[PDB]
Amino acid sequence: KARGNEYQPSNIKRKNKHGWVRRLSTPAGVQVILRRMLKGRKSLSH
Amino acid sequence: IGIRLTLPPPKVVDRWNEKRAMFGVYDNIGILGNFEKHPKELIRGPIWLRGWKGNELQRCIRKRKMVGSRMFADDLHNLNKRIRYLYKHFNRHGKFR
Amino acid sequence: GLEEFFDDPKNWGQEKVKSGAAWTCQQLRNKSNEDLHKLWYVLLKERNMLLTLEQEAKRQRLPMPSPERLDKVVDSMDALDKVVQEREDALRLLQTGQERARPGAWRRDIFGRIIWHKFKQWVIPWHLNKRYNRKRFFALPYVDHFLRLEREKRARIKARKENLERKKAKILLKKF
Amino acid sequence: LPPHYRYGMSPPGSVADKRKNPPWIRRRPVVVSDEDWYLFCGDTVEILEGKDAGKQGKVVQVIRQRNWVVVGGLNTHYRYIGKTMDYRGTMIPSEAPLLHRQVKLVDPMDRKPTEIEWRFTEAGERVRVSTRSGRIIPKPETWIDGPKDTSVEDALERTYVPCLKTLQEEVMEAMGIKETRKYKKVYWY
Amino acid sequence: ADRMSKWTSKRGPRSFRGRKGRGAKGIGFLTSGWRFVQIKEMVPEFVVPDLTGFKLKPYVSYLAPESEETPLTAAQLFSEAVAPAIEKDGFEPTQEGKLFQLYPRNFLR
Amino acid sequence: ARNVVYPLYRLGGPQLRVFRTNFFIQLVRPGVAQPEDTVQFRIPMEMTRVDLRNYLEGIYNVPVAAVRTRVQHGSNKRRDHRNVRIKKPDYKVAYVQLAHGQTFTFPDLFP
Amino acid sequence: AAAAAAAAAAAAAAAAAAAAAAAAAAAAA
Amino acid sequence: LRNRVTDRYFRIQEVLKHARHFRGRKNRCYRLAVRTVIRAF
Amino acid sequence: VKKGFRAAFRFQKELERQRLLRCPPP
RNA sequence: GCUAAACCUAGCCCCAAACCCACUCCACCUUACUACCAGCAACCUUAGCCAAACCAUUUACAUAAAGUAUAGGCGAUA
RNA sequence: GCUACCUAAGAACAGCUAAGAGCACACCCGUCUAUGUAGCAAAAUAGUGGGAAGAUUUAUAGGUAGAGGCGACAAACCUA
RNA sequence: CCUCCGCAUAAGCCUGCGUCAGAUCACACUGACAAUUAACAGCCCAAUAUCUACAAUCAACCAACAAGUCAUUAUUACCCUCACUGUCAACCCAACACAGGCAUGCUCAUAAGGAAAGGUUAAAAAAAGUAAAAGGAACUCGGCAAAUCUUACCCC
Ligand SMILES: [Mg+2]
Ligand SMILES: [Mg+2]
Ligand SMILES: [Mg+2]
Ligand SMILES: [Mg+2]
Ligand SMILES: [Mg+2]
Ligand SMILES: [Mg+2]
Ligand SMILES: [Mg+2]
Ligand SMILES: [Mg+2]
Ligand SMILES: [Mg+2]
Ligand SMILES: [Mg+2]
Ligand SMILES: [Mg+2]
Ligand SMILES: [Mg+2]
Ligand SMILES: [Mg+2]
Ligand SMILES: [Mg+2]
Repeated sequence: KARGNEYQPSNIKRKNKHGWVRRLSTPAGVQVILRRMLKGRKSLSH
Repeated sequence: IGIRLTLPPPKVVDRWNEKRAMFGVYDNIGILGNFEKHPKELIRGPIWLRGWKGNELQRCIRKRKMVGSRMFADDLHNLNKRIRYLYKHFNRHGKFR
Repeated sequence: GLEEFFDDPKNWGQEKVKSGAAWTCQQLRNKSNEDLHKLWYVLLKERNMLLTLEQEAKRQRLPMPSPERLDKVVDSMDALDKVVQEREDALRLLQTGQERARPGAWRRDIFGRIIWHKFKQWVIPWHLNKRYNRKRFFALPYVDHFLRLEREKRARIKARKENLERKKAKILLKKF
Repeated sequence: LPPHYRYGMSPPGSVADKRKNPPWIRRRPVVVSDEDWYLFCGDTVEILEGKDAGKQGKVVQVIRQRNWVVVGGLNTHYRYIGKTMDYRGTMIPSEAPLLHRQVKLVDPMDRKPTEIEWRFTEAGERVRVSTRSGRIIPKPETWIDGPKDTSVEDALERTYVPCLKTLQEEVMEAMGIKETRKYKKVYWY
Repeated sequence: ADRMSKWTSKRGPRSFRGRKGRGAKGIGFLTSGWRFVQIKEMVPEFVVPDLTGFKLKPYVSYLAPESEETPLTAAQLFSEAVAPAIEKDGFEPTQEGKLFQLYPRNFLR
Repeated sequence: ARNVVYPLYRLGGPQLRVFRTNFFIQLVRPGVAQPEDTVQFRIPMEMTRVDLRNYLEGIYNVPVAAVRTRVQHGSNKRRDHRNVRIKKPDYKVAYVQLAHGQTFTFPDLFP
Repeated sequence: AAAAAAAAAAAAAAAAAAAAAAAAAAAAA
Repeated sequence: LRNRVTDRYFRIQEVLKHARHFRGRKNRCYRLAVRTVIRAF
Repeated sequence: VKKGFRAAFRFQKELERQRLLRCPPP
């Protein structure tokens, strides 16, 4: 069918999947933020 | 059309600098300084190739066992990747084998 | 009275206001703790009177009558705030010896670089706080590869900065 | 003010300064130092080179950044100002800034340009003295207050009694506000 | 799907639009009926004097003299509380027995 | 007073008092035909509704009766020469209603 | 106090993409 | 770049001065000129 | 910019020889 | 003659030496950037592409001795 | 965050004839035809349809992951 | 003359057709200024105890099977009082000022909301319709379409 609506936004579902808390609750997701503080992004997580 | 219109500034190079007038002095210091030093000692540059010619690969290997201990992180990883590539080239690739 | 937000009606739109010489911090030390507590509330009414002018000035698009007095009111204010906090620190080191009135400590986060973790003033001790107990203040040594890569990224810039100021010095002497 | 900013003749925060230095311009920087700087504001200087050389002038503006003095009413080039429409307006003389070492302070008693040093005189201490002769050179150069200025007398009344009584407690003893409770122990960690 | 915009109180859904707010230093507490209670003793009350008869003005004149600076260090404060120490030839040991605690700081501004 | 730690109240602590309060205020000309007795301010974001009643009764001594606030969001859609969004900041707006019908109009400076 | 006027901020914009593969079709045996 | 070749203009005009009188595009562009000036000689 | 001088100088000794065909000497 | 063209200087690379740097105020593990309440916990050989013309054991991560002794589908090579 | 399937706690189903009933809206699906093929659309519009009190349709949040998931098996579906 | 829309709400986006001034299919872009005011809605609970078989459906008759959405008490502890935050628009996900996608409560033709034609000429071809003598599937792979409505049997 129509194949563009792939991102139906939901601000709870945003922050509960790519938020700051979820990244820190597991040892792998810390290295995600360390890979972005190293790259020096202006936003680390959502 | 990358040619340029107004001619560039003239480069007044002073041939009687303190460095060109003293270019090559204290070479030949072994023969007529009764062999205390070598002329290979007086050069100032890197620590690994301080008097050593090498090749493109051999300068990359000698940098790794001499200085490669105290090398920066990504500047080590992009130095191992070259020997992993130059061994795959100088020993596997080319003509004349 | 709301007529303290505005000055008296004999300078309303004179395009120029004669008010100079703010309170310098050296002069306030001669004043005591008594009148300085008054002076703030004098200086408060004077700062509020001036912001009422400028957000009416931009509101009708005409420029400010004299913003040259506006920086005087904060310079008299920020000096006074320095005096009272010079005065309180001068007795806090006498009474306890404690710099950093707000208590804290040095601690290492999960991100490796240590932080002056300021303290958060709870009512239950820290073994009972359920929110505080998930805050993890330690190393967990899988991050130590990323620790070197910021000590390196710092230092390569410092070599890159120290390289610029030698090369900028060379064309100075070769021009003069 | 951005890095590699060029400090023009115009003052650096002007409406006309954003005309010539907008926040996107990136012109190549200019070569300039050494804080002993014998030029003050208002010095009777004489001109070393350029046009209108040899005439003596009093400077009216010094720019420390690009090492500039503005010789007052001298070394001019003529521009139009205002003129608002299809007519001439007024042609005014505008002066161009003269660089350091294009400029020499004159002898105040003799009227000759002289190289000037800083010597430490025992009178106190470090003033501009000519190198050719002695005879030190100084530095060149009714309010009645309003309703929100205090006085000359009220500024230094010396009201401070230095007690160890913690200002936020010092207000309540004079206000006479009583507090009867005590502060119970919080867990600061 | 913005990332660089600042996370404020206006942005989430109806549950997230109530909880965050701005840091307005909330006063009382909430209980059992969504009925808020304003504790009057937590409310910051302003200790303001009477400015009537006060000689100081929010500026001075330019005709006042210039002097040099003198920061008040702890040593310059002790040289004028030593006037009762020369008679012996005032101090608080603890910070518990005071309404205005100095180290684990207790007052405001 | 903003940007300082508020001391904590358990049950029997003293009245939390403020000496030499931090923030400052500004009155405005209302553009949308406010009724009489309603004057309007620009409150700094960390200042509460009842604190404004205490501010005006203590410092300005004016008989406030009803306060009403709102958080006026500021313009974010303004861009620099690097296409980066430059925010004009958001502020609070308080509607102080006086008591006893004091009927204060906003005056006209710059005649 | 010489006459002048204000200025306008004026730039352009550029972007790029790449959709998909293509356009199915047919052949023989 | 060390040694990026400057004098391309005097290398183009070694052919185009025998190509100032051609028809069409070949009297202007160098890629279409040397496909004729080689055949013209 | 390039590091050459001998090419722009041949250009500078060519651009007079376009001047003396466009705007001639008397 | 329109589009255009031409510019040096920002800066940077590679070294040498030298071991680098964290609290203005407040906010930041909850939905990070939120003043204020009764629970958990870290340590696990890298593997393969590749080379052996496929591939299955195997295939590298100061100088001089020396590419020597050895290992090796004794072969590639180490 | 689409989709496969699940879990929590919710929702919709007009009217007409008399139950995984029938006619038929809303709604979901997409049989056949024409238009569109760099299109309005990286799968659509228009009719014409098939289901529409249920093995239904769908909003919200949570779960399952690539040596795998899930599957009323099309080797489908897991961000074109 | 349309109305296959609508006005709210939820979800989202976050100032995006308010005012003034501007530069510059035709005059939602830019500069400055203003705005959305809680009462609706979020933001809740002092403990250990200990309770709570009888659906829903107009809940009564009747009939259910797939067997169900809503309940306290006993003691202890309880006297401060109305803060915080959402409130805008022509909006959203589909790169677009995109015939698409988009949950709920109302209105079921509107008391809302809108405009298919830039101006002509009326060639082919193409698309969308409407009509058509006589015959009525002789068309075609096939009654596909279109018009009309219906007969009978196979395979699976
Ligand atoms: Mg192989
Ligand atoms: Mg091969
Ligand atoms: Mg049915
Ligand atoms: Mg049916
Ligand atoms: Mg299925
Ligand atoms: Mg099959
Ligand atoms: Mg609304
Ligand atoms: Mg698309
Ligand atoms: Mg209408
Ligand atoms: Mg139209
Ligand atoms: Mg037309
Ligand atoms: Mg017929
Ligand atoms: Mg037939
Ligand atoms: Mg049919």
